This record gives sequence, structure tokens and C-alpha cells, in this order.
Amino acid sequence: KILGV
Amino acid sequence: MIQRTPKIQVYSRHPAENGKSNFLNCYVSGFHPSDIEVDLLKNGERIEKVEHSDLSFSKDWSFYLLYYTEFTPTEKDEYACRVNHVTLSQPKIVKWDRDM
Amino acid sequence: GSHSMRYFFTSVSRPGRGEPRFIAVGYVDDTQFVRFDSDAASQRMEPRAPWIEQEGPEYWDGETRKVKAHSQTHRVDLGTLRGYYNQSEAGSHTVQRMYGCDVGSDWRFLRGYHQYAYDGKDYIALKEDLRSWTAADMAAQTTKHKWEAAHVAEQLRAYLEGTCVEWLRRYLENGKETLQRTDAPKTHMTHHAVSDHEATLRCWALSFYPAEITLTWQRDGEDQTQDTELVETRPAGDGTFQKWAAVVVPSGQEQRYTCHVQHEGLPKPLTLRWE
Repeated sequence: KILGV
Repeated sequence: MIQRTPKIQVYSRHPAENGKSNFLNCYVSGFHPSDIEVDLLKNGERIEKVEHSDLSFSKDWSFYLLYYTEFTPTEKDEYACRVNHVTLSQPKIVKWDRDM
Repeated sequence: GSHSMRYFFTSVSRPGRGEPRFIAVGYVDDTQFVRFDSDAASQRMEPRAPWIEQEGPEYWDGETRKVKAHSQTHRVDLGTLRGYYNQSEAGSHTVQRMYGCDVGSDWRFLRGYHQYAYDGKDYIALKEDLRSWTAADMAAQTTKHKWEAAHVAEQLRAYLEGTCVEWLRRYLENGKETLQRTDAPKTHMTHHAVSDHEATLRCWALSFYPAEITLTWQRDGEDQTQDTELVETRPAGDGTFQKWAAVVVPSGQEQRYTCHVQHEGLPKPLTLRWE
């Protein structure tokens, strides 16, 4: 599961 | 701006045997930026049902891609891979060599 | 052994051709199971491995939802990073982002990472401690200070040490038949005359997994590192890898040479030789 400039 | 020349490899998924089904691969890796034009060729001609993998990259941030297509090798048919990219002055072509 | 999960994000500005292209890919070790192309029809996170396909709506909804957010973050960035480098709004540019986590044999957290590149070069990246940053230059320092202020690293540490390893562990189960396999290289040598006093003895390793492999040639035990042509390990297309290594041998000396293969999936290394 992926991360939830 | 950084720019890297693609490396190219032409090869089949399985050992090439005449009269049997296989996949013709063109591996390009690395290159930068990602804008790249790749074609597979059967007897100097562009192949229509060619698929590629999803754009990914390596430790050094250079990109790589697999282009591939079903085909059955014969004794006469020639295959190659044509690649174009900003780092190349003219599209580079690489013939398939089964042997090797 | 150990395992890893990594996600790869590529954002490419297209001035005069609508919004930037955004592609994302997910890997566990040397296998992919996720993917997303802003240009595709679905506008969904899609499956690229059989063992992830029946995760459920929640998973697919969750991932899709977040990946769209990632895409938007990168859209903004491409514009910000133009100004940073006083770049003309005509040029097409690239942002790359990679992060993921590792576990060891015991499947416990081992290390996390998160880096970022503008136009093919290190821009900014998280240090091994997961608490601080390392900027590549003047522009990137500004970004450093921004994220330092917003306590951004602390949240990456939380994801990396939690959700990241958690799902890596879950996928290793889901696809235990794929991800917990060791396809030993199938090997052989070819011989081809170049001239009338030179031959081509290239070794082959086929259908192996994972990618990590070592092919070396030797003459009388002596390594021919400098005299070996080695190709990049390449995808077979079926989830396995290939590699070969060739040397030139003055015809008559073939028996001087041996090829050596080392891979996780071999009991012991192989010592081929065109005897």
C-alpha cells in the first residue's frame, strides 16, 4: 500500500 | 540537463526454435529523459501488435522498458529493434541474433 | 531471505500538451503488482500480478484514491522546481520519486528509504535514521527547510515502519508461491568462430528469479573481469530473468576457460567449462 517541494 | 543513451537488447523469452511460438523482446534501459520511441521489425517492417511494460527506473534514476510481441521464428524471417531518443543522432537499429 | 517493497513515481511536464504525465509502479522484490498511467483509460490503480488481483474494492479504491493525490503533488512540484532553477516554461522536465521498505529473514523492519530527483539527478532524500534530510544543492535546501518545518520526516518514518512493512508482509503471504520462490538459473555455453583463430564462448543463465546473479569467466583460475563482455540482467517477460557473459578465446585454448554462476537458488555455484 502506498503512502497516504 | 542530464541525458543518457539507451542500452538495447534484442532476444527471445525462450530459446528460439523454428515453428514454435515465442516472444520477441526489446529491452531498453539506462536512458534519460523518458521520451523514447521503440519499434520491432519483421523483415525491415514495423510490427503492429507490440506491447511495453510500465515505465520504471534504476538506482541511478535512468529508465528502462520492455517491448515485446508474440512471434514464431522461422529460418528466413529477420527481426530487429529500432530505437530513437534525444541522445541518438539517428534512430539506432539492432538485429535479432538468436545464436548467440 | 530478505524482501523489499518499492514504489516508483515518474512525473513529466508537457508544456503545450496538457497536464504532466504521471506513472506509478509498485514492486515486491523483483516483481510488480501495481501500476498507474495518468494517460490510461481507467484512471485507476491496476493489478500487474495474479496474486494481487482479488484484493477487493477497498484496496483498489484506497490505492486509486491516494495515487491520484500523489499525481497532483507532483503536478505542483514540476511548477515549483521550474522557478527554483529559473527555467523557461517551454522546456519539458522530469521528477522522480522512490520510496519503500525492507525486512530481513525474520520479516521484521530492516530499513526504509525515500528519495527524489529532478531531471535525472539526486535532489533531496531521507537519511538512514529516517529523521533528517540530505539536499543535493542550493535549490533543494529550500525544500529541506520546508519539510523540516512541516515535520514531514516523522510521517514518512511512521509509514515506513508500519503500513509499508505490514503490507509487504501481507503480499509475501498473498503471493507466497510467486514471491517466496527461487528459480535456479538454467545454464549453458555457446561456441562460435569469429575468424580462423578466434572463438566465441559466451555463457548463459536463463529463467532465474530473483534478478541478483553473478556470472564470471576465468582463464586458468585467473579472472578475466577486464576481458569479459557482460550484459545487463534482462527481463524474460514471464517474471524471470536472463544474463550472459562472453569471452574471446584463441581457438585451441577453450579448455583454459571456465564460467562460474552464483545465485540464491543454487545449492552450490556452478563451474561450467567447454571441455
